Amino acid sequence: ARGPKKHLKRLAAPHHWLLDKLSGCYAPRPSAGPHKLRESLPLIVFLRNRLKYALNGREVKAILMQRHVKVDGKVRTDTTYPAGFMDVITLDATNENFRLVYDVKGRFAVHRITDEEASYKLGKVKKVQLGKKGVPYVVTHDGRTIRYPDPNIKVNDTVKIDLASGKITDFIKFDAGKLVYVTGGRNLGRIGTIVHKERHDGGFDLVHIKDSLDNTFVTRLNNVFVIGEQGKPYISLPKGKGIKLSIAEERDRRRAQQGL
Amino acid sequence: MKLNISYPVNGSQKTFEIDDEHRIRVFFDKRIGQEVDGEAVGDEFKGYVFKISGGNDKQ
Amino acid sequence: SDAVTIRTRKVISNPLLARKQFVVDVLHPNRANVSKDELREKLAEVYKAEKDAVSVFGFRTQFGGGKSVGFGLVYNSVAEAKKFEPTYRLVRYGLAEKVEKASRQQRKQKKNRDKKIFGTGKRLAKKVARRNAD
RNA sequence: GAAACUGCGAAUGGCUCAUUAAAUCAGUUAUCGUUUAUUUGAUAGUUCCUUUACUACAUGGUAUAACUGUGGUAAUUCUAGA
RNA sequence: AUUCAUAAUAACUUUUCGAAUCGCAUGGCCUUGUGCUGGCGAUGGUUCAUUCAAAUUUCUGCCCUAUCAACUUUCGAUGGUAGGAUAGUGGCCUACCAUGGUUUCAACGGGUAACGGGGAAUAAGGGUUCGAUUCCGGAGAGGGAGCCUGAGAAACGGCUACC
Ligand SMILES: [K+]
Ligand SMILES: [Mg+2]
Ligand SMILES: [Mg+2]
Ligand SMILES: [Mg+2]
Ligand SMILES: [Mg+2]
Ligand SMILES: [Mg+2]
Ligand SMILES: [Mg+2]
Ligand SMILES: [Mg+2]
Ligand SMILES: [Mg+2]
Ligand SMILES: [Mg+2]
Ligand SMILES: [Mg+2]
Ligand SMILES: [Mg+2]
Ligand SMILES: [Mg+2]
Repeated sequence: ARGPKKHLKRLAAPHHWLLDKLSGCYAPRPSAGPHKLRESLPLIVFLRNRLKYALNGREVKAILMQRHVKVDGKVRTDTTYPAGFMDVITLDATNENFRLVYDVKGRFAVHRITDEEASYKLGKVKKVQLGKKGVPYVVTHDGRTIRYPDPNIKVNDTVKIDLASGKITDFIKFDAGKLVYVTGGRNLGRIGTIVHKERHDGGFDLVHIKDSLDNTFVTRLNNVFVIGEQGKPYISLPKGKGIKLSIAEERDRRRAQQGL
Repeated sequence: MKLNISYPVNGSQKTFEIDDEHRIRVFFDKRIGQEVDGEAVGDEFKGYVFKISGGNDKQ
Repeated sequence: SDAVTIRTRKVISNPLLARKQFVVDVLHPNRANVSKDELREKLAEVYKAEKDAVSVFGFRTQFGGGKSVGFGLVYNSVAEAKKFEPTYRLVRYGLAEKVEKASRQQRKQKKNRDKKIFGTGKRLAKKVARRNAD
C-alpha cells in the first residue's frame, strides 16, 4: 500500500529460482527491467546459487561492479538485474558464454554457448505498431523496440537480433510445423513442433504442439516461442532438449548411470 | 532595552542598552522599515539615522 | 608422523576473483582438530603460495573426532586477497588490525545527539560560553 | 573531508486485528475507461525575437545557505538583525 | 470490435521539451592558433514502448437471526440528457427530467466473544471445528477530520485543528 514495494519475502520468490527455505528471511527482488519478475533470473541468483562463483551477496556485488559480467553485451552493475529467457551472459574471464533457457523441469539452466551463438539472440514480437512520424516498430518480449521492421513481420513471430546493434537480421513466421519453445504454464521447458492453432476470438488462442516422439499437448499462444523449422534450430538446445520423459524412464537412466 | 545597531557598509554591529523608558518611546508604535532619528534615541547619535530591521521581545 | 593427509576436493578456478575455491577434508587420528594457521601454511606450500593468500572456513568435525571438513580459498597474491576478503577475517589472519569503534549503542546515541545540531555549532558554543561567563 | 546547498530515499520494511458481513478476500475477468518515479529499448539537423530587435554562445545574472559577527528566550532539532 | 495507431489541414497556448552539467584519456590534419576535429562514460531530458506498480472493474462464492417483512427515494434512491470534477469510467457531484431500484430464491434491520484467504486439528466415506499468529490481500497508528511535499500518502518515528 501507499506505493511500490521494495522487499520480496522468501517463500514469495518464484520457485524455479530454487532458493532454499532457510538461511535467510528475504529473497532478491528483481529490479524493473526487460522481464517480468515472476519469470526473471536475477544476477545474484545466477551467480551465487546457479554458478557458485560467489559465496555471499557482498562477493556478488564485488563481481558485478568490477565490470566483469555483461548481460546482452552491457555491463549492468545492478545486483538484481532481471535477466530472463534467451538472454546472453558473457564473462570476460574463462572465455565462455551462457544463454538463459529453461530446462524441461521448469527452471533456468546453465547452458554454455559459443561466441558465434553469443553474438545474437532470438526474441518474440509482442506487438507491431506505428510510432511517431509513422515509423513502424516491433516490440520483443524483452522490451526491445526496433524501428523499420520487415513489413511481413506480424505479432507472435520470432526475430533474430544482432545484439551489438539494434537491428533484425531475419525472422520466422508463426506457421504450422515449426519448432517452438514453451515459456509458461505447466509445460514450461518443452520443445516441440506445431500441429495447429485454434481461432478462439476474444482471448486466449490455443496451440497444439507435438514433441519429437509424439508427446502431443496444448498450451496458450502466450507461452509459445518459435525457435525454428523442422530440425536445424537457430539456437543450440540445452541438455535435455525439453522432452519430458516419464518418471520411470528417468529412473531407468539414473539406475543405469549409477548401477552401470 | 537593547539595540542591536548595525552599520552595514563595513559590516560592523554593536549592542547599546538604552534605559530611561520615557525616551525609548520614540521607537514605540513604529514598524520595520520606518526610519527614526538618532537624536531623540540618544545624546550620542547626533545626526545618525536608524531604521528598524528586526527584534526579539521578551520570551 | 601425525599424518593429517590433507585432501582437497571440489577445486574450481575462479579467475573472476583470481582465486581457487575448494572444500578440504583432513583426517587426524588421535588428534582433536587442525589449527587454521597450520592448515593455511600447509595449503600454501601445497599450492606454492606464501601463507597470506589462503583463507579457510568451517571444518565441522564428524562425530567422535578424527576427520574435519571445511571450505578453503587460495588466491594469487596478497593484494587481491586483501581487497576481496572481509575485514573480520583479515583481523583473524593478522594482516590488519581491529578498528577501535565505539559500541553500537553509543555510536547511535552520539549520531542522534549530532542531529539536534545545525551547522558546525561553534556559534552556539561561544554563545553558551558567554552565558556561562556573564 | 566537517558543515551546508542540491539530488534521492524516508509511501518500503516492521507491528497489530479495532473497524469491516457482497464490504474485505479467493478463483476468474476488463481497461476499446486510466495514472505510473525508477530500470531496459528507441527517441527531438528545424528553438528565426509571439521577424524589415540575431544583442555573449570561447558560454547570461540574482540571492542565498554554509561560514564571519551582534543578539533575545528558562526552555524546543526556536531562531532575528548585519 | 472503435472516432484505434498514425498521418494531413486550420489555428490556440501564465509557450512544455529540444544539454549554459560532470570525470578520465586527450588522439588526426596543419592555415601553428584562446586553428579545424575527435572517444569512454555519468547525471540529465519531451514522447512511445517495457518493467515495478496502482486505481477502478466482470462473474460466482461468506457465520447466526423473522422475538427483523418490507426496504430505498424532500437531504441521490434507480435511470436519461448536459455540465462540473477526477488520472480516467461512473449520481462521484450539480441542473433539468422520468419514477424507478431490492425483496420469502430472505431484501432491509439486528448480532458476531467476524479481518478474508493459503491453511490447521480430526477424519472409512460423507463431514465437524478452528484459522489474532510465519505467506498473500485489506485496514490502522489514541479518536475523528483536513492537508503539504512528492511518481506514489489523505503518511501519522509528516503538518494543522478539535476531542
Ligand atoms: K447522468
Ligand atoms: Mg506495510
Ligand atoms: Mg457524464
Ligand atoms: Mg473485528
Ligand atoms: Mg488470518
Ligand atoms: Mg481479537
Ligand atoms: Mg499481513
Ligand atoms: Mg494508512
Ligand atoms: Mg496505544
Ligand atoms: Mg520524494
Ligand atoms: Mg494521520
Ligand atoms: Mg511510532
Ligand atoms: Mg510507518
